[PDB]
Amino acid sequence: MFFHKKEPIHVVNIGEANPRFAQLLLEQFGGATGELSAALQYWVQSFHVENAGIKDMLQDIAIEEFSHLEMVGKLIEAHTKNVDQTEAYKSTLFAVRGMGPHFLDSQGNAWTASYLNEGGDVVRDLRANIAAEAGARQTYEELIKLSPDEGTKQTLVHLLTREISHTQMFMKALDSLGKLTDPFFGNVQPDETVALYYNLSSERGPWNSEPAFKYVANP
Amino acid sequence: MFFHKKEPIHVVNIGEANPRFAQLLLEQFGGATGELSAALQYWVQSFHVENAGIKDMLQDIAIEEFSHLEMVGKLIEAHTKNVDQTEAYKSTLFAVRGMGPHFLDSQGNAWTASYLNEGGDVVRDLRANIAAEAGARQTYEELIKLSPDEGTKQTLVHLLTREISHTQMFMKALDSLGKLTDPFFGNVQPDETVALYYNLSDERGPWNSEPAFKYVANP
Amino acid sequence: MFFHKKEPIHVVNIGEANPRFAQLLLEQFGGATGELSAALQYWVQSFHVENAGIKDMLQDIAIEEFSHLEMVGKLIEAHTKNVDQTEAYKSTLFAVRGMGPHFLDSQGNAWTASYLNEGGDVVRDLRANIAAEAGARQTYEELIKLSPDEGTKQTLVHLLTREISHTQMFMKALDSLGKLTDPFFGNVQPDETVALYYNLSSERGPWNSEPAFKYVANP
Amino acid sequence: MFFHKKEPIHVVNIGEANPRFAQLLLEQFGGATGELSAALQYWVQSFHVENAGIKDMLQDIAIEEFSHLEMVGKLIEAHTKNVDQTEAYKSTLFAVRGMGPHFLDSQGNAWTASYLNEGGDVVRDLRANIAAEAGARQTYEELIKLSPDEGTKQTLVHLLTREISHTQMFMKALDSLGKLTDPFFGNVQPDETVALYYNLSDERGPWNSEPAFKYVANP
Amino acid sequence: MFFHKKEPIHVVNIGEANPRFAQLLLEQFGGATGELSAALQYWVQSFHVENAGIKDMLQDIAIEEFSHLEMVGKLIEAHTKNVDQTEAYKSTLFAVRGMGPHFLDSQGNAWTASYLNEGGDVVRDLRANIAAEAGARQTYEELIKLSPDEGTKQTLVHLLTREISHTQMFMKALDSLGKLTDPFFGNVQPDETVALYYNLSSERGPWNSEPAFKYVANP
Amino acid sequence: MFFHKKEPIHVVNIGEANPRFAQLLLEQFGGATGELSAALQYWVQSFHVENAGIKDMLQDIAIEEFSHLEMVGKLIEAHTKNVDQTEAYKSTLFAVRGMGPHFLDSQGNAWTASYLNEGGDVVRDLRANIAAEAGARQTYEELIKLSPDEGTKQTLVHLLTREISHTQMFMKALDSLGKLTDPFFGNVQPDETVALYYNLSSERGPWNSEPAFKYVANP
Ligand SMILES: [Ca+2]
Ligand SMILES: [Ca+2]
Ligand SMILES: [Ca+2]
Ligand SMILES: [Ca+2]
Ligand SMILES: [Ca+2]
Ligand SMILES: [Ca+2]
Ligand SMILES: [Ca+2]
Ligand SMILES: [Ca+2]
Ligand SMILES: [Ca+2]
Ligand SMILES: [Ca+2]
Ligand SMILES: [Mn+2]
Ligand SMILES: [Mn+2]
Ligand SMILES: [Mn+2]
Ligand SMILES: [Mn+2]
Ligand SMILES: [Mn+2]
Ligand SMILES: [Mn+2]
Ligand SMILES: [Mn+2]
Ligand SMILES: [Mn+2]
Ligand SMILES: [Mn+2]
Ligand SMILES: [Mn+2]
Ligand SMILES: [Mn+2]
Ligand SMILES: [Mn+2]
Repeated sequence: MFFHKKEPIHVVNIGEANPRFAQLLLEQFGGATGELSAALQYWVQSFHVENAGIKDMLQDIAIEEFSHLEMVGKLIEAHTKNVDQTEAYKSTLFAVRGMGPHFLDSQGNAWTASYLNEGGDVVRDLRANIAAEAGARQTYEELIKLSPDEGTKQTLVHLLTREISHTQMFMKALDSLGKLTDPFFGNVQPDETVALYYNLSSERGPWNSEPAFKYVANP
Repeated sequence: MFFHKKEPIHVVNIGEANPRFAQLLLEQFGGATGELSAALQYWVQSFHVENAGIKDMLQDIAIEEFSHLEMVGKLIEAHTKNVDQTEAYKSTLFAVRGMGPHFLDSQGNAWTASYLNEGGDVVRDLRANIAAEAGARQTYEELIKLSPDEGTKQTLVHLLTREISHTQMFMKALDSLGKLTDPFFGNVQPDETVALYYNLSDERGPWNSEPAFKYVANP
Repeated sequence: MFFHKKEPIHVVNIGEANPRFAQLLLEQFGGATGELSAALQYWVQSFHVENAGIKDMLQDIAIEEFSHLEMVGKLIEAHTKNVDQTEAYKSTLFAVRGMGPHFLDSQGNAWTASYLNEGGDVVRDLRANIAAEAGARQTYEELIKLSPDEGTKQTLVHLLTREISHTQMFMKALDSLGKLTDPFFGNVQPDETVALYYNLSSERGPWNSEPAFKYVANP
Repeated sequence: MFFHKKEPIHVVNIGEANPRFAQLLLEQFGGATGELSAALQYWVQSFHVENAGIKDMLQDIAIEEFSHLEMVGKLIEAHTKNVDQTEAYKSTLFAVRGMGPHFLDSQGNAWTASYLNEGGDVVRDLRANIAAEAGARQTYEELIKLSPDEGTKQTLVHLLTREISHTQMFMKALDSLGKLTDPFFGNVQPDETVALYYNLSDERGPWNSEPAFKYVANP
Repeated sequence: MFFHKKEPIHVVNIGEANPRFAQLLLEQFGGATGELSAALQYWVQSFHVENAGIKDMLQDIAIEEFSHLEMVGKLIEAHTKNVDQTEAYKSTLFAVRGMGPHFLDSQGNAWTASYLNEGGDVVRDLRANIAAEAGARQTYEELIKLSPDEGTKQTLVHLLTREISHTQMFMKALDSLGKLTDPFFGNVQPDETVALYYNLSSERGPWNSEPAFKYVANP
Repeated sequence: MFFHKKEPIHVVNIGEANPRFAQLLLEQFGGATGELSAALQYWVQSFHVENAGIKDMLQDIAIEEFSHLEMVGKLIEAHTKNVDQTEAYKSTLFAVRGMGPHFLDSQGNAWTASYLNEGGDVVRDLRANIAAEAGARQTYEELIKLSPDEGTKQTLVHLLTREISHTQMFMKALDSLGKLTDPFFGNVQPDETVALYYNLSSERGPWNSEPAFKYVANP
């Protein structure tokens, strides 16, 4: 059951409204690595996660992401607030889509559920969640490097922080299953070619050397 | 440059043609967790990966996935050959689209680059590659349990096996950077709320408690 | 700020699990007229709705829809629970996508934000919300006509009920603005052709007759 | 059958060519609230609307929208003619896509039938048509305020005017069924929780209180 | 301007309703090779084709494609009407989407303008149209071989026949420009490699023999 | 099987980085007329083309299209590397998506298999390919006229030239089947209306004159 308290976790604080940046910020509202993606991925996973311990974790983190989503939407509201007659505004998608957040990315691409990565075994879900957090932190860094003022930059820092936090949670959820560094899961046992490496593009490293792999220099 | 030799990795060996299974098999041709996704994700990453070692690894694997894509395509061609009058065939999308593989999934959804997860830091790429590898293994397991004949099963088992192989390659690469189990990456320093968990939805675990998290029961 | 209490408003109650129907039910999870659509439309609208009275209404209804979304996801979980070896299951998308809800419709189409209808003046938002409720109720009726058991049929009846409720709320939100039956809004005054009707496909009614319109039988 | 005569409704009268505005104008050619959406939504409804009167109305309007689509297309052709060397033109999608209209929106998003809202009950269709009409009017207003010359503005004003006209036609049709202000439609009888409001997020209103709703302050 | 008389190019007649065939038939309505693709592509091209003769031809053909679209819709309508309770109907997407045509294909994929090939040069446009025609005729043939009855079969045969006609029109247009059998077009001068053929996959034919090509047997 | 050597068809050389041109260049990478469309379309066709000669030709060409794709990627890479701080770069989608090519077009649209035209008959396939080639050459020309420097211009000229080459290959293949100038193909016999031309829009040409057509001046 969903409840809602109106004010956000952190609080809206920006400088002069920056509509051009607000459009870049849509990437974390309606974009692939955005907050809607995280919130919906971890939540839809929880429905088929049998272990109550991890199902709870997914739901806690998911609900937090709904609050991050709320926050980003407020930054976008403020950065497109009372500036609809400026020329900076007129060069943004907000000029035709209206002020405020919209569930699209910075390129105007509507949010798709193809952004999501979930299903089957919990190992896939957790590994997909780790990847989604990596994408999230990445986009948050690029936006911080482009942030208009300081109040924005630090709200984005807090968000970027929580994704590093979440990354740990998922990493520890896997560790409890002993599947953190163990590449194998599922029920299908591998054949004899499992430790082979094919040099199909022609460099050496631990990914193609002993004791981990039998390197095949020329197929 | 690309080069192609006509012989596949493993020759196609199927029982009687099963066009309904052929449609399910499209999940690995034009599906989200499919071979085109793997091939394109790793290859597009190689254009912005600086480490010459890791870049080469991404290309080696990507080229293999193209060859996996070929095998999946040959399986689908075989299970839809000379059967366009059976009622099984007429209940598939192959009846209107034509025999052989197409870049759709099992639900007829056209492949979309929205499936891909890539960009920026190599830590993200490798983590995205590990997640992608999981979903590929998962989908392959489901197809294995639904396989129509033993020859088809073995070909799918080998394909699944290579995803296990690829997972290890990606882990060893991520581990060689010391970032396989280290949640932090990037340039943005974390703040004060890093090691805090919020009970926004009581099940507990290492993701939730000491020594890595301070539990907040009621926010 | 989002909070979550684990158990749903109503309670899971079905008969024998029906995976084929569960797929039809995805229409209200990840479909156009589904619960995610309503929840996200009314919520993203609230960010640019200036009137606090209506902004609150949108948020109340939106949060309720998140709980409807939770409910439908539980029906789908139950109707795909412990049936993964039946042949009914094997003919569904769940066979390859895994058990449990997924943010796609009954046709396997991923949820898109193009489903959403919002922006600009509150009159558009409310009229779009009325339309979204009409679509919602429609799909709920078709599913009720196809429901497997009685416990399902009545959970769907309660959902269909609340959408008729919501329809009223929006209809009364417009009435408070005096824009319920008044076709005009915005700031652009119409020209002289506003009351014309062009017979471009060649029947009469109030939509093309006096006193409302000047009918043009032949352009 | 369809018939086309080469002369548009209003001849194109623009100032100097403005290719940047031409891109914004694509919102009414290949955009969500655009003329193709209106034309196709109303037309596809006519195939399942039983009432011979309403069905004819949908076709009359749909054919007009096709003619509106033509005018928008002519506007876009005019504002992108013989200017492919100006730097304004080179900053638009017309530089790679070619001059003239294309079935994309102002962000380059290909038109998608996901824009359409239709199906089942005629009450839904008309309500979907009213909502669609609102978004069309809204987008037209924004384009009017951003128009490059007076001749372009007047053409857009007339187009906006017809959407006001169409809204009334749809209202009169919905009213003739007694369903313009009546929230109920369909065959499924409502249950016990029909007239109940939940304060899940205190602002009050006719949507929230007596005599139509029993307020639930804390669920 | 557009105009519409109510009877199709010719009477549509079917046997009993076959809703399962109607879903397949959606390919020619909201599918890639369907009538909407043909209509829109040729029409959108007319806005930038400078040859008044070829422009008119495109318009002539597009308007006929609209009439074909109406026919396909009416066939789909007839094959889905009054058969709600039948088990065949319940196995189709019409069960949840409603009776009659919808702008999607046989798989439930919403129609997208990405189906269209157009822009820039008339030679590109005309070649695209010949290709689109070939896809339409191909799809029609597959439907014809799946025909539920004879009345339907003869309608689809006529529609197929008209695509052959259009192909001849487009070829005559291409041939009037001298570009039907001459590959070169545009304003860019080719370099020294225009006659090279690379044997990158390992067969001979006119595509890699003298006089036309310098065959590179081993790159 | 697939194989990869590391150097392209020829050396890629540019001037200074022009990230704004690199975004335009994405059309030939992840765009509709791009190299991925060409590669995948011709390759996927090879799985169902029965003519061993034409099958091999399709494979030969597709593998070359892959090499072109690598080149386009490398051009995009060079034009986006080491220029993060520059204001031009910050105006591009690379600012949020990262340096280098991504499988999207100049508008940010993710690549989709809906760009592909294929299936059924080799004649349909070959005509589709001639059309795809025409789109590629057209796009290349627009990029060439927008070239940032001479090194880039000469690479795009070569790539354009190779499309002219492919067009000749596909034409020779079509001509070997006797279907280059003959519209008819497939297994369905046309009816009595194959030579009719309808003047539905109101010009004359070989597309509607004797000997080929019976012109219907007024339907
Ligand atoms: Ca290597
Ligand atoms: Ca489907
Ligand atoms: Ca908890
Ligand atoms: Ca009429
Ligand atoms: Ca864009
Ligand atoms: Ca409230
Ligand atoms: Ca789809
Ligand atoms: Ca060869
Ligand atoms: Ca898009
Ligand atoms: Ca004409
Ligand atoms: Mn977050
Ligand atoms: Mn997170
Ligand atoms: Mn693979
Ligand atoms: Mn793999
Ligand atoms: Mn609801
Ligand atoms: Mn509702
Ligand atoms: Mn209009
Ligand atoms: Mn209208
Ligand atoms: Mn046609
Ligand atoms: Mn045609
Ligand atoms: Mn090429
Ligand atoms: Mn080519």
